Amino acid sequence: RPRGTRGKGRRIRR
RNA sequence: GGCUCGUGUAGCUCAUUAGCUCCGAGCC
Repeated sequence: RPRGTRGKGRRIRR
């Protein structure tokens, strides 16, 4: 179950 | 100052494949 953004416009998956 | 990236023994919610919270570093 990933983490799409990381808050105020960041980018990761898992 | 901005742009991009880090699972960080990091946090939040719903069985998902994304969005929301903060902060650190490099490059231009």
